[PDB]
Amino acid sequence: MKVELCSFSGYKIYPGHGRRYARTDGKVFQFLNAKCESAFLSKRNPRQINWTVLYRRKHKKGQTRRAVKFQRAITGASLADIMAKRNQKPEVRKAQREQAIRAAKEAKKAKQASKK
Amino acid sequence: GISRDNWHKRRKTGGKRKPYHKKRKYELGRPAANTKIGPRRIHTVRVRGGNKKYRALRLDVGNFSWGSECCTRKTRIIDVVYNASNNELVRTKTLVKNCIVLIDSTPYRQWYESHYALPLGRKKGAKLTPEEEEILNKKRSKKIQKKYDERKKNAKISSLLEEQFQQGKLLACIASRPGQCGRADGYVLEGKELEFYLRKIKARKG
Amino acid sequence: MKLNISFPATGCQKLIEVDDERKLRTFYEKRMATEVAADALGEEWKGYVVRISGGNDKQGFPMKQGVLTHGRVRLLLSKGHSCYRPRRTGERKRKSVRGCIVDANLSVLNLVIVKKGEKDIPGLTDTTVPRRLGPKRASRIRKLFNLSKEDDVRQYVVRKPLNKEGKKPRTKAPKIQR
RNA sequence: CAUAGCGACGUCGCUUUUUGAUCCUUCGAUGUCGGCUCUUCCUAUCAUUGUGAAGCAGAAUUCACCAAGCGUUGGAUUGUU
RNA sequence: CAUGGUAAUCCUGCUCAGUACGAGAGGAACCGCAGGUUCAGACAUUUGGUGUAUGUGCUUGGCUGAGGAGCCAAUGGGGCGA
RNA sequence: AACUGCGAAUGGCUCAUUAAAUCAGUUAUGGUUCCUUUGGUCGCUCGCCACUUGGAUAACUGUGGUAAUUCUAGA
RNA sequence: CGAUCGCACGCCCCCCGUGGCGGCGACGACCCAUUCGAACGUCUGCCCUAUCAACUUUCGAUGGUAGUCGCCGUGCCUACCAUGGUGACCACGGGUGACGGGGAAUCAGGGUUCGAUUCCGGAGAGGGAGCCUGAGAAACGGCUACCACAUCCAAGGAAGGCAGCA
RNA sequence: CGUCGCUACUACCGAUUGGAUGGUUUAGUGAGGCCCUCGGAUCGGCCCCGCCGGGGUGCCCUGGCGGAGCGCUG
Ligand SMILES: [Mg+2]
Ligand SMILES: [Mg+2]
Ligand SMILES: [Mg+2]
Ligand SMILES: [Mg+2]
Ligand SMILES: [Mg+2]
Ligand SMILES: [Mg+2]
Ligand SMILES: [Mg+2]
Ligand SMILES: [Mg+2]
Ligand SMILES: [Mg+2]
Ligand SMILES: [Mg+2]
Ligand SMILES: [Mg+2]
Ligand SMILES: [Mg+2]
Ligand SMILES: [Mg+2]
Ligand SMILES: [Mg+2]
Ligand SMILES: [Mg+2]
Ligand SMILES: [Mg+2]
Ligand SMILES: [Mg+2]
Ligand SMILES: [Mg+2]
Repeated sequence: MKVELCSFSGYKIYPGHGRRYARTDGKVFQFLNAKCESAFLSKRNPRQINWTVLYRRKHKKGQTRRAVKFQRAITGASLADIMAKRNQKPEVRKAQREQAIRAAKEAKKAKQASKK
Repeated sequence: GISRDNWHKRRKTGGKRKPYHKKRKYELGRPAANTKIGPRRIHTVRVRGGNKKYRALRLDVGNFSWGSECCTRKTRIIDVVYNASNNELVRTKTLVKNCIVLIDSTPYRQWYESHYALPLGRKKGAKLTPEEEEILNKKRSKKIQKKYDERKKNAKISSLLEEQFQQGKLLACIASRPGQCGRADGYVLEGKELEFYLRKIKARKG
Repeated sequence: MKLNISFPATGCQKLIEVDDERKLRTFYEKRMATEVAADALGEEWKGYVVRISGGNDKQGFPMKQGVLTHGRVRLLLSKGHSCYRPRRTGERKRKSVRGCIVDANLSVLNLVIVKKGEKDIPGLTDTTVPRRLGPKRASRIRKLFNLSKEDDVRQYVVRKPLNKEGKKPRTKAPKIQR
């Protein structure tokens, strides 16, 4: 029930089982039995050993579109403010278009009179 | 990295040259492109001056020119046949600046019936009637027929190119440098070069 | 085990301290950017789906996408991956980061709530803070107010009123571009 | 300050792990050194138990008593003891 | 149970304690605790060794027409092994 | 403040290495590249946005982790 | 084969009345030329040493042919061939208390020594090696690794380069 | 003038398969970078289409939830 260990093979090493190998370069390893340690000390890659966990995972043995937008208020323009300013579609936008056009029209005529 | 220096070589007299500096960048090298045959895969590398070199990793289509009739068409590379540099490049199917390669001959044949109005690459005919018939007859007027029949006199193809058209394949030599331009242009063999290379290919096998 | 819950549709992220292994075991052996229903950590969180967006370690090392491990490894981080901004152009540095699968040894777990459930979380799902400042491109405001064609675009700008003590009142409007 | 510890000149003993002296047994043969291994025995006790004495302050050391239960090692050189 | 045999031994560290004692330098002990040496009697959970289960892979030469399956080389060699 | 561009390949220090190597003079690149400056070239191509298109990210607001750094993450 | 940024502002109005025209720049560019260069080249020139006389060539040494690679010319590298290339006119090897030159000292003339040193060229950033960006770096007051020193640490990490001025 | 005897200093030979520090290398191991062949943790687009919607008139101009087409793709 101690802190568990996993081996060369990746198997759980229950307490009181196997051996622990510490190399001179500061690395520690633990093995479940002498087969795992004889594979490790032979410098065999456990990915090419059929019964090891790494081989099982590397060969995968055993085992949509989303887009959402939301509306938020802006400092200076609340939700009601923006939703009102985006809902002049029954011809009111064309009213603003024409009224700006005519205002710019007297501006244009005043410029045309004071230019020539 | 890979150095293209000249100070790591021995002197002419055989003496050992001591370097007076470490490896500079402008004398660098890069691993060989080793162009293969397959679907197009071209890599862009940055070179000195910020310019662009195109590495051809795999190529399959190449603009080859007939030359004798001045017909240049973009055809498909089939496979490498002979390579004067290394014998091992024909095994690995590598496109280099001088290896001669078999290509598909359909554009040249198409141009030949479209311009010369004589069958080519066929055995006995009557096999592709809806197109070969209309391009063979054409029901043309006196002037166009006067053009075609005076172009008939020089409608002579060397027996080797006739045989290769019957085989449907042309063996042609690359002229560009894939891995420097990223394309595999070249020209079609004919003349003394053609039988020279054919004798070489016959010598290497059978 | 700190929890940085953050629900983007309203903002108002808050830090949460929970200390029970049973309640937060539902997160273990899950990659980041994986959406897990956070109903385990109390009744108030029922009906909620949360997304793991990353976190930090005991030593403060952040978590990076794609590492696929539980532990700390060193990566030669170039420009624009994560967890690294170059002091000068083209600079790459070897930095230590945390793998994407989450385990016990984390300090804070940054989280994103994907979908809303049945009731409101006090201080999280209420008091909607607004995004500060609106769009600056012409088409980016035309879309936002459904403008068709050059309809009074000057007067659909998001004018920003500001008020301080010594400030004589004044509204702020941005230089629209394009 | 003879006798804590030593003891000159003399003198009385014990032991047979030294070397002798002798020639009683063995010359119709008792296999002759050392080492290895293994058991047991003696105490004239090196260490350990309990003690007495000191020129025994502590520490260490020394003399003596009951005492042989247990222990008394690993190596270089040498056939060696 | 008559009788015969018999077996445990020794050391270190901590605390006592920089204490008693001693001018100082130096420097114990009793109880207690933790472990060891030598010896003895066992035992195989684990670690190691063996390994002809001639158990299972690999492999040399050869033999069965080949594949498959095998076998011989006085235990063919070798890995792992109940 | 930050994004973007540019600069940081200059200057300064030292003389360990280096004996046809560095270097000096001469000659060539018709065997190469070249930021910037300056001068040419920029309707030479027939082929439901052009009255100007899309997306993200800074700076910024907020929540933090680490003991620490010119470290950074989530929103 | 420009979806760029400022400055003064003007002209046409028939078609009309909202469009169409325009001046000074700034940024930008594929390419060409120029400038700044840079790199490899050509010829000629260097101290001491034979108690250094024969070197080079399997692992390129000299050359040819075809390629690879490099910004390009080339054994720069590969493949296939030939057997070459340099030496008493000092090759090759070793030493240098050698960075090279312009120059300094001494001064009949000829020379002999000294040039780390402010100008030109080269190299290096503790030793090596390897790279990203960029036109230009094998850059180090840029990065990666190792080696040697060495900083902090809560021991999990993190951070180094004064042969720049002091 | 030389041997011998004494005292100094200087080198030399010398068993010790002597010792130390530099430099160049064979061989083995070999970090890291670069290139290629793979790899795909994630991030977007199309096919969305369970639908309310629809206008030139069950035939969508599409203004949102939403399944996911369980594919095409970058
Ligand atoms: Mg603008
Ligand atoms: Mg006296
Ligand atoms: Mg007698
Ligand atoms: Mg006898
Ligand atoms: Mg006898
Ligand atoms: Mg006695
Ligand atoms: Mg006994
Ligand atoms: Mg066999
Ligand atoms: Mg068989
Ligand atoms: Mg037989
Ligand atoms: Mg036999
Ligand atoms: Mg075994
Ligand atoms: Mg630039
Ligand atoms: Mg020197
Ligand atoms: Mg000088
Ligand atoms: Mg200089
Ligand atoms: Mg340098
Ligand atoms: Mg450097």
